[PDB]
Amino acid sequence: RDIGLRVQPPAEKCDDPKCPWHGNLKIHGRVFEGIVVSDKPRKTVTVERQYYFYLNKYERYELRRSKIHAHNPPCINAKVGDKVLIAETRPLSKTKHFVVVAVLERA
Amino acid sequence: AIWQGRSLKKPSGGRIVLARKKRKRELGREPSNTRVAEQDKRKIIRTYGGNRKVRLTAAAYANVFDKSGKGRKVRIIRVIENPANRQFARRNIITKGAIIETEIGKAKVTSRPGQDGVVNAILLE
Amino acid sequence: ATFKLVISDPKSGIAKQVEITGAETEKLIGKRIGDQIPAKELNINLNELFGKEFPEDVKLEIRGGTDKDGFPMRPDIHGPRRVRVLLSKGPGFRPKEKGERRKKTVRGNTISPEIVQVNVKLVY
Amino acid sequence: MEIRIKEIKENKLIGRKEIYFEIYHPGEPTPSRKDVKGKLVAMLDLNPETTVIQYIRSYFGSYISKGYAKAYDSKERMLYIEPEYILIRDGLIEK
Amino acid sequence: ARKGPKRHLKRLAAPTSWYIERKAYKWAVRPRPGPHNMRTSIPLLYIVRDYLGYAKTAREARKILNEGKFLVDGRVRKDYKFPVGIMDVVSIPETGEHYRVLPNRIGKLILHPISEDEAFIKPLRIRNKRMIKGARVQLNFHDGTNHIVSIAEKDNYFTSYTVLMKVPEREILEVLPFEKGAYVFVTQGKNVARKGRIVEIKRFPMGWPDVVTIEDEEGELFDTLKEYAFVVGTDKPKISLP
RNA sequence: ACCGGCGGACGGCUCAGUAACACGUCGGUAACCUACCCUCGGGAGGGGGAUAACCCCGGGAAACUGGGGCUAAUCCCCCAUAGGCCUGGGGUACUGGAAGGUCCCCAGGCCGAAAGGGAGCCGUAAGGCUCCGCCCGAGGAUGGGCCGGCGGCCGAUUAGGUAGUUGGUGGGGUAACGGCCCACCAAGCCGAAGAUCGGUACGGGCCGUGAGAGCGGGAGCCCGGAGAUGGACACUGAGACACGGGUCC
Ligand SMILES: [Zn+2]
Repeated sequence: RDIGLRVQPPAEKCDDPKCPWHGNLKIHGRVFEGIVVSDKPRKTVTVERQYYFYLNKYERYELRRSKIHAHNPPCINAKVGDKVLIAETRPLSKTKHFVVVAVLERA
Repeated sequence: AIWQGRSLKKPSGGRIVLARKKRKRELGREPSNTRVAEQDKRKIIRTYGGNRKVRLTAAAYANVFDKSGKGRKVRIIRVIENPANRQFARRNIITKGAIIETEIGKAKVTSRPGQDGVVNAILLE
Repeated sequence: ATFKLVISDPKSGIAKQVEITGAETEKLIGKRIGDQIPAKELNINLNELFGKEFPEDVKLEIRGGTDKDGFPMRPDIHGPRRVRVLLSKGPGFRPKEKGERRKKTVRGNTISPEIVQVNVKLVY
Repeated sequence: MEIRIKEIKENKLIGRKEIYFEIYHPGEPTPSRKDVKGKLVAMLDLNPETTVIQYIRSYFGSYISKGYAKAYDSKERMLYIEPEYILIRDGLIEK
Repeated sequence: ARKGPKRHLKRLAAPTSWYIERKAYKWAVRPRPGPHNMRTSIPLLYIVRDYLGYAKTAREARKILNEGKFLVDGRVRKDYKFPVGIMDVVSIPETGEHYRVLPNRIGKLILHPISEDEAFIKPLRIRNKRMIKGARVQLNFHDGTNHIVSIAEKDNYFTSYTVLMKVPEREILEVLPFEKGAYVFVTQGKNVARKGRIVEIKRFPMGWPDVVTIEDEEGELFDTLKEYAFVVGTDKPKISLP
């Protein structure tokens, strides 16, 4: 099934209502790529994105990182160190507002 | 009142100081512990925007549906088990996930009696 | 304890005022709002007052009153006590707006020596 | 005092005609409203009872003054549309 | 500090599509809710007073409007806060004048004179299509107007199509589809008031809007939004669009 | 003058508090409310009831306020039908990038409308026309609510902070999603790339200066946010926990 992204659906299936592929969750908004740095909590991962910010006065770049908490569907068991793709959705908890949609590279 | 606004603590663990008073639009209401009784009791609540809500406080009947789409109105006897809270089952409090016993057997609730005003359930096979 | 009795005749819309000094005020003291007593023990004739021929079984029903300080009596307040109550409707409060509420001082249903004016209705 | 009619516009929604004109008068004071109205009526055959001078404006170091007038089809329409103050200023109302 | 809806509008905060002197006065007419949006409409008072000059003061402009001497589409409007939007027809029968409200090259609203035969036609872009009770198809147009058709004609209408409706009788004359070679008129963006024919349509993942390529009369190809492309004909514009 | 309707939640003032999704910008609400206004599709059937004003009598220094009688409404209430909300079983007709959405057919239930009122012109009458009106459904529009990515301040003579805290399973509540709250299950979450704590400060468009890089300010005008002696609460209303309404300390 296609949900608005040009990526392959998960091979397996799940019964999670919060999984955008096999549930009722809808994705709408930003789509980001990152690296999983934490997966200890249940159905929750921490996604880290690195980007360069330009400092005008010094005419030089400085490295900055962005950390985002995303839901982890049972179909896509993203582990720490995996290159992952996340999509914006409705609020799921106090800090979770994104959902993992695919695993591009396995660590 | 039951304030349902932002939390007072940051995810890091810091403290947040409110920059404004509580707003009327962020207030909730007391829970409606729908209890099994002999006569149904319901009230009408005027809500945000002039809308209407039906609150069921006492429930005596239930609409139990089978797998073929047939529904029957029966009487609730007791709440066998309520996974939401450990005291609801013993206090006979009906919620969305409750399991009740009626004249035709075991039924699992599927409606929200506090927001609907009626009790609907599916027969357990 | 002196009383000013406002007797109202429902069948004609007229009202009359009578003064009670020191004997029938005791008789009236202790009754609540809605209690019916015959008019014959109040030491009043009621015939030459209204120019009428009222029946022998005429009675006075206490409908309300005001005390020394000009405060009314609420039938829903028990006891001869003066209290401050947040009122939105009824005796002692005039809304004047849509849904406003104001705190006022009202007296109880029971008649007290502090009551000055007592309003009663003739019952046939 | 020479009057040149720069523009005449026909308003039909409000039954009137709007006249923009200029008054050339070097070495003379600003012409009075009565004189301006009299000359305009005599030149454009307008009804004296339904004509009103909105303004006569003089400028810095200029021998020409601008003038605006309105001629209504009916006196009742003129009373209904025009404000009371302008009618008082032009003398159409004793008030 | 804000406790409810606003009721005023400062001149400096007025929409950029108005021909208004933003510093002559302090207050501007706050448009009443109506057919079009805030950025594609102007209150009828400004059209009566500033655009056409038929009145000098708001008082006499309101008197003219109350006398029913101004017509928008085919219906008389007496509200001086009534919004007048894109592709609207303003008619003054007492003077026999008909104008089409259109954006210019810098996005400002202007009145373009038209003829009596064209004054009875108002194009409407189908903004959305849905179903109502009784299995009937409801079409919602770019100016908020609605029409209802039977389920039999569900395949004759689609989004981004144009319906030529006769006003005020509200009768559908014909339907102009959105396809290759269809004449279009850009109503918003950087290429406002530009016209041409459809060349290609590009679609994107997620909720990003579709883009359309238009070839103008000079052969130049320029891109814009599909919702900004307004079909006005099949091969030539069926309405005067200069 | 009174009843009744609408408005009084906008405008006007100030910068106290706030280092925070408060502000700027770009995106979401497929997770939400909206009186006044616009369009289309429908309806306005049958009944009851008080009271203001006015009259009689007053109480109180006032502020305010009591009893009886007699009345009308676009005032209030009831019945019916339309209609809304939930759940169960089926068909896939629609918009969308994608349907917990819309539409259609059965079933169990709860909630549940209206002012055919007013004016004018005709018409013997009946009845007709025009204007301003009332209720429901589907959309808009207008003003908001909530959410996300990014950006913008100093102090390490402040190095550990958090315990509803981080996440989940089931619910309650809300107009809405959400530890917002509750029951249960785990130990998570933040941090030397400056956590926590402390100081200062309404944020922006902009303003001052300098050849420029930059440095400094951000009261007056505009947009956004807060406050009404310091706090805490509620009623009515689409909109407030409300500067010229209410209660308590
Ligand atoms: Zn899945």
